[PDB]
Amino acid sequence: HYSPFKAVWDWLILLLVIYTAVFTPYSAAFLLAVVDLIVDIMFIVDILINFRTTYVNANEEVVSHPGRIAVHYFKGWFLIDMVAAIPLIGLLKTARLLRLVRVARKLDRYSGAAVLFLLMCTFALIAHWLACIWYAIGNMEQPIGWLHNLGDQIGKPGGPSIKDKYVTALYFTFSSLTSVGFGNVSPNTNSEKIFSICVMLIGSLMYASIFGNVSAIIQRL
Amino acid sequence: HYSPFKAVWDWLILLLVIYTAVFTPYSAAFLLAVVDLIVDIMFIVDILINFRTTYVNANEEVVSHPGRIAVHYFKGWFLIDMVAAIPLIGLLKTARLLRLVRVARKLDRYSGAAVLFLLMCTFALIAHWLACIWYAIGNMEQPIGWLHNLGDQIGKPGGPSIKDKYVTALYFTFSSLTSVGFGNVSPNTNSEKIFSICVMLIGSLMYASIFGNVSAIIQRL
Amino acid sequence: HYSPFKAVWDWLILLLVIYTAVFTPYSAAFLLAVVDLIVDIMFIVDILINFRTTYVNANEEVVSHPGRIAVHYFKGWFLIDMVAAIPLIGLLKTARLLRLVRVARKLDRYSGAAVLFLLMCTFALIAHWLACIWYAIGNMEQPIGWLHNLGDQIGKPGGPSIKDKYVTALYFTFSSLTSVGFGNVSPNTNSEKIFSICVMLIGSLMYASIFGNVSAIIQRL
Amino acid sequence: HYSPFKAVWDWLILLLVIYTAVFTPYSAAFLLAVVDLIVDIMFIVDILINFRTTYVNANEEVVSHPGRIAVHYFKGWFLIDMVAAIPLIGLLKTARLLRLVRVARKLDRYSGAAVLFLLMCTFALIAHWLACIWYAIGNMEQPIGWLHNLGDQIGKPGGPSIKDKYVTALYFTFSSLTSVGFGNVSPNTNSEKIFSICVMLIGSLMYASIFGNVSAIIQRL
Ligand SMILES: [K+]
Ligand SMILES: [K+]
Repeated sequence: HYSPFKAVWDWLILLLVIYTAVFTPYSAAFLLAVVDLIVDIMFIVDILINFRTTYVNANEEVVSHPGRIAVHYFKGWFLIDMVAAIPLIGLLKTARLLRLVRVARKLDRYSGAAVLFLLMCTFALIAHWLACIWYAIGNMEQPIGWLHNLGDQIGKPGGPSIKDKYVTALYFTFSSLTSVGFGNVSPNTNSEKIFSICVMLIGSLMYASIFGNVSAIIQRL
Repeated sequence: HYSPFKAVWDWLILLLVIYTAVFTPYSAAFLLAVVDLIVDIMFIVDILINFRTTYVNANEEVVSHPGRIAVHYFKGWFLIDMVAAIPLIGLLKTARLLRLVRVARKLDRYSGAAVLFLLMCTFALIAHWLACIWYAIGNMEQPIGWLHNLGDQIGKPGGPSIKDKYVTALYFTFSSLTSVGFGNVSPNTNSEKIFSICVMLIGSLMYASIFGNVSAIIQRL
Repeated sequence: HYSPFKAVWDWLILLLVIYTAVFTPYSAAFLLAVVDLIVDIMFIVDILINFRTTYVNANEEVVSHPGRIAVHYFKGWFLIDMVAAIPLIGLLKTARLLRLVRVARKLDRYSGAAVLFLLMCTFALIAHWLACIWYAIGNMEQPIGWLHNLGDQIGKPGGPSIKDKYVTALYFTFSSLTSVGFGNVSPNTNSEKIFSICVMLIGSLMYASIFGNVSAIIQRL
Repeated sequence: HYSPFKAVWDWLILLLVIYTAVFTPYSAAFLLAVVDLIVDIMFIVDILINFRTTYVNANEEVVSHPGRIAVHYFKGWFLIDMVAAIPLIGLLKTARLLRLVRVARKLDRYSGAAVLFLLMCTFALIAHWLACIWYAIGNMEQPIGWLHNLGDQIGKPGGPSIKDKYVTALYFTFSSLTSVGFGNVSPNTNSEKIFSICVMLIGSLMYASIFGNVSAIIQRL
């Protein structure tokens, strides 16, 4: 768990965890090109590595005869990892998001020089998820909305391009998160306004917290 | 005052104090369904408990013969509690708001794990009260306003639904409090603009103070 | 300089200094009702008190024979105080603003319980002065502007009421200072936009500084 | 390197470095009056001074026979300084921006009384560069945009004045940087919106960092 190979491959599993975290909601809510397997099987490769690797107990160091820790990993958590590593409504691919638990246990690797990028990227991930939810709402809530008005802000009532309908949603989520509100996008229906209240509260929370933290990092530097 | 029964029932009296604080202004300014008695009488139950409970003096511990502290509670404060616990213009139900004093004396119970939720909920309560005031103003100031323009933002000039006319007011109060100002709602008349100056000042005060406090809590964690 | 009479009268001279500071620019830029003399002569009363009062030197305590300190006050600063206390273009009444120097020397009186109100009131004074400047600009810059558009936001192209044309300017200055920008007021001409850049910079400076200070006060409490 | 002449002339080279940093992008992206030479040759004057001046080694003090440090300056960095000091597409004048490196090595001169102005001026420089980029985008992205709409906000579809088309861009960059968003300017096309996301992130970063720093300076004072 501390070899150069283990270290670099763990950095790589974080990289591909970021990859899946940013590419599963996108194609899960926007698209209803063969790079899937190289990571869907890399995760079970990681599972087997977790089987064969070395580990430290509550006070026991790394031990030989590597069979004692497999049932221990299964007793700690393996079912969630397994259902993560499993390929009409095939929406269950969203369970792949459980790969986030992967970066919950190994934070001793990354916990100043990297935390800044990590905070900016988690802000970006939060923005991505909220833009995904906003697009889901603006597409589901049909019998006037915001997509109707985007259809006139850009002269494409048919249907605007998907790059446009995603970049605008990301723009709006950054607007509401960073408390600017340019006004070209404006929640107008009732579910929109309730989501806007929710996102304003979540902004006042997270935009304040992570940026107090980044100011603390700057001061520590 | 320190039994498990006393503790849980005090948490419950805080819960129902939040209940009344959030449900009296609402139906007091928006509505001019039998859950009233179960708390209006629970408050006088609490009064009798305050009579029969045990208490500590300036330096004296809890004493037997529980009759010495009743007149002492009456000398400290009982008239406000009594007029709180009392059922043309029956607007006097707003005096029920005095139940807030109930959570003024027992803050040693709640003063980190709960203070975060308490701060978010007091921000929500402030938002609720200011949205109530805004609705009162937008309904009273008649001979052009903001409700007139909401009648066109949502295609309902008659009268919009009460859920709509409340969710928009809460949306606007969160907007002005968190300094975003999406622009779909816009104070346009003179009393509106004076209220907007007042709320901008109260925002610059409270939005700054409570969030400095929440950043301090996060740092302490 | 330390009697109860001196103390209360100094608090009163601060009160009337606030009075003149908030009522000279207003009627100096908006109005081109006999309460003027009671303070214009109270200032020279204060001058005579400064003559007759007691004072402490660099190391010398209060001395008898009160004639040694008059020429000393005249050597320190008396000409500015005199030209302050003096009644076609009589715009020179703006020199009365020099009464602010009066509260520059006596800050040891007020320097926590009062500093909060003092900071809120100096924010209000800054808002007042900037709204005065904004009204001066919107009235002078004539050959499309913002007053033209206010004439349609409120159905009064003639001329809107002075209370309206002042409350809107104060609203806009609070907007730009507290970084909300509701959008009902919008700088559109070139001098307007240059003033807006200036006020945005002055906001980013002062709104940040005074509110860091008020957070520090809250933390000290 | 520590004479009064050296000190004042170094302050002057910082002044003219600010001059070139603020006047090269402007005329490099807006203008496609003989004050150029007096500084373009002053920079190579500075080069010769760096040749002839005195310097301190890792531990060696200033030494006589001033020929040992010339090749050392050439080994440290001279090619970038030389290509800085060198006069169809003559866009290579943007390489003059490398004069910023000049104020990278001599920060021990300026590192409280001056840092405030320096921070305000670097915020102004960032605003200038971003307004330059915004103008470049709004002029290049042709086959609806923001300049089209400015052509109606100010009644000049032809072409608006260059002072107007620059003061508006600086206004918008201050808006997006200080998180106000008055709404008179509104990104509407796709490249505009992507730039807006980028600038909102860069705002949330720098507007927070430099103003935490200015609050720290105020507290230190
Ligand atoms: K804002
Ligand atoms: K805004």
